[PDB]
Amino acid sequence: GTAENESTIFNKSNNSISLANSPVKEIRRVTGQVLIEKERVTRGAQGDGQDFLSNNTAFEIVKVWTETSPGVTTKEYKQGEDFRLTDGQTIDWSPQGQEPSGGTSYYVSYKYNKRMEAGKDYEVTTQGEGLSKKWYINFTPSNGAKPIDQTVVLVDYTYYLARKDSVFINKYGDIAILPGEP
Amino acid sequence: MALNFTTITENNVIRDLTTQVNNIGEELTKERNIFDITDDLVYNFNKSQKIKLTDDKGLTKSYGNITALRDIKEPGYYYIGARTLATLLDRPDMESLDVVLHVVPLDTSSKVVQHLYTLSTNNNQIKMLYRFVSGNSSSEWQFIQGLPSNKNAVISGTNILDIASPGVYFVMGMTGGMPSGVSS
Amino acid sequence: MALNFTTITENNVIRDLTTQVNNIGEELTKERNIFDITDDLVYNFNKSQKIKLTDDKGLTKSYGNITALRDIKEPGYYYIGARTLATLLDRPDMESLDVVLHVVPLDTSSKVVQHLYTLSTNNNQIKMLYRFVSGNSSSEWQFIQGLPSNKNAVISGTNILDIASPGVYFVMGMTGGMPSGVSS
Repeated sequence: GTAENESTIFNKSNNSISLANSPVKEIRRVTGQVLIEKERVTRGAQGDGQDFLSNNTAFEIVKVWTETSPGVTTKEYKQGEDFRLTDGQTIDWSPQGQEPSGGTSYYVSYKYNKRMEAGKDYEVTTQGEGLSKKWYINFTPSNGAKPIDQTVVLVDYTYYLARKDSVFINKYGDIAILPGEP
Repeated sequence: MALNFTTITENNVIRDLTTQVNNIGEELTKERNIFDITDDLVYNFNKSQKIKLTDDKGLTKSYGNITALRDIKEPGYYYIGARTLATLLDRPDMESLDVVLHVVPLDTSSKVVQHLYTLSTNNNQIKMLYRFVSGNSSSEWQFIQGLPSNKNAVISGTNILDIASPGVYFVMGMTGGMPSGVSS
Repeated sequence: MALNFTTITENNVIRDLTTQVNNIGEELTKERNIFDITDDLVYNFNKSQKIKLTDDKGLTKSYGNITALRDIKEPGYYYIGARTLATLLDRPDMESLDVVLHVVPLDTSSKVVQHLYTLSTNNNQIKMLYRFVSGNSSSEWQFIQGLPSNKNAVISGTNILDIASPGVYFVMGMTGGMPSGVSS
């Protein structure tokens, strides 16, 4: 069997997410929402221009701002006017509102879906034996990009099917067995 | 080069077999025969450029999956699209534009000098950059300032306090931040 | 490509000798035979880059004994070590470092443009230089001033009167020579 877009809500209190299908042969993908906080962006020289995020699968901008000391917000820019998210790749200052001066540095905070990597963002492990055996995606690596708390993680993977067969005896006494559908 | 040959059969006399063996022996031993021309090819190929600096058309070389511009250590020219450059951990402090990366070889494959050039017709967006790379370490990107047509660059339509690149500019029509009464 | 040949023994007849001559004649006269492929190699080799710009591994080219950087007039990339550079009669007026020399060809082998790059991760030591060379004559080395991360460089831990390169710097923590009460 192939399981695809298998959905589990990730918990910060418990990094380990179970795969539903017990007898996993192998995993094909893992993906989830990641937040990047305080990504330093440098303002391009073209007025009303674009500025490029370090990830191309971004879908929501949380905040755009400048600071005179750590955590003190000097200006926050107001999305819709000021700037917008263009193509999921760029902050776009073509709206009629304010923008940072050219060449200055400002902060962006944004959400993107990551293709998680085995041995880098997550590791895979098992606990039980038999039908109570389970596969887990643990997100154990500390430098690994963990999903946002209380968001969907998707898994795609393959698992062994069972089969159930019927035993018959005919009038000649020959035992015959008919295979079921896997 | 080409051999003249006719297939011999059990009905052909020994003279015919002799004639074809002579045709073979002559084509293989004449002036500038196949052996001589192949020895000339081996000799001249050894003097040639055995590794690619462009592709086979004279366009930029391709590159694999990279996390950073420092992951490109093979010599030659690489076009990098604005969308790919954006995603790199060690991109320069600038707007995302299409660029070309030129990689200069050294004494070892673990070290390089990198040059980067932006691909814009706007004189405020055309830039040249360079750095040294050694394993995972590098210098910062060294920005080089060009005078457009040997003149100071002109800035307008911004607050003067929002200018942040070093150097000498003519400022006019500024939206704010100027001294009292100073228009340009 | 390869000939299928069997050595003719004392047991063999003129039919077997005929078969081996046919095997030779066929391998030499088939479509895309050895003669055609060697003529294709001569044609394609003539279009190729017949002189080296790198070594055969994609590293810098080797150079013979030299007295001056102007003695390297072949095109390509050359690594030069700090101890060697310190002895050359036309070296730039700088700290001795490992460098790469890039040589750009002209209308004759007696003239070149040379670019020189220093091989340091330290932003104060990474430098780009260039010059024109004609026979034994040249311009001086034209030093190109880079801005690290598009910013003025920082100087510290020295006397302000020992700074000897032109340009604009941020100075702090100087060991002496400052005005009274000026720390940076």
